[PDB]
Amino acid sequence: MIIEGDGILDKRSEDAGYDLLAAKEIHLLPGEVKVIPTGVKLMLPKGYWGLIIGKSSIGSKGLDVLGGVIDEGYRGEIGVIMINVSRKSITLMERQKIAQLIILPCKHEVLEQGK
Amino acid sequence: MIIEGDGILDKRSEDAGYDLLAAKEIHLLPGEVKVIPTGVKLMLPKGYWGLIIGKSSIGSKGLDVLGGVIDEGYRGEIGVIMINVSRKSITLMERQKIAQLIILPCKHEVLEQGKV
Amino acid sequence: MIIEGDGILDKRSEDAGYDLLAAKEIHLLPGEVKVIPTGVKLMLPKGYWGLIIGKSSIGSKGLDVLGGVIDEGYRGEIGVIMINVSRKSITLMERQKIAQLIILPCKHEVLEQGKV
Repeated sequence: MIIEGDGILDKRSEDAGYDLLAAKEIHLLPGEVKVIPTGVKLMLPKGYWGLIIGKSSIGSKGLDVLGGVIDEGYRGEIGVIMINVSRKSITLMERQKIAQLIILPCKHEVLEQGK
Repeated sequence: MIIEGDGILDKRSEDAGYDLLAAKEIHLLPGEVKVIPTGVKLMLPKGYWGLIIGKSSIGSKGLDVLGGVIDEGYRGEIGVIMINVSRKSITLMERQKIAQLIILPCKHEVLEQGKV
Repeated sequence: MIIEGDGILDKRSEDAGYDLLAAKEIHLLPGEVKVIPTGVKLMLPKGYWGLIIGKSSIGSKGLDVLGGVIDEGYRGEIGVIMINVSRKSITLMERQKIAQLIILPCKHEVLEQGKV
């Protein structure tokens, strides 16, 4: 798969997703929502979409990743929406692993107004 | 796919999911969960289920979608389970987009007790 | 597929996923994040991965169910990660339904530096 940027890592065949990296150091206040830059662009194969999902490693710190849908046609850089649900401030370091990207098949169908 | 209602919109081939509109206005206090009606009933094709995932514009506001799994065998009105995990109250308006519906392939296996 | 445990239940063919039950009783203090054991091991078919989606019911109960990816290669016990987002402790009871597991296909490819 064609990509641009270095905020993503190759994966084992036995793994479902690619690790996504935080482009820069981020500071999340309590309850704050942030869109974390990864610095990568993707060219997904025709017929598939990218699923941004969290890693147990950072989830276990009170950081939730909000469902991420990457469209086959998206050409901009990937961003990870993250909320700090803890009562204290949290800091993500540069290049730290923040989420996963899973490539799944997507079905296309026109909508008929039936019963 | 056969649908009934107008709380869902068609999509481009480069799109992954069909946007879901809110059928009515919803007010969610911080930490509140509510099912948002869409008024759309649909017939999932054979061998596929539908996954509901939030959109970036709403997610970026502290809103998440809980258990958005639409079964191949389900013909009721689609409702979106939304939770406000932000520190303040947000208001969603009628006809406003709230989620997306991505159709994915089912996979049926028989569970067999055994050594792993 | 080959399973080893009690925490899972067979599904109808029109059902997208299998129910996961809580292995034991768990106390989640206010604001605590815990891994709820299920006591099941898997041998996911080749090429597929397991998606864990929380049960709506438990999200309305002050609990938030996090990242759920069971890798093809993963041979350990399945656990469900959650955080107590309320002001009081919440106990989960044994054999209580806490989420669903859905088997989905997976695409593997080498990452190639190019221009998008």
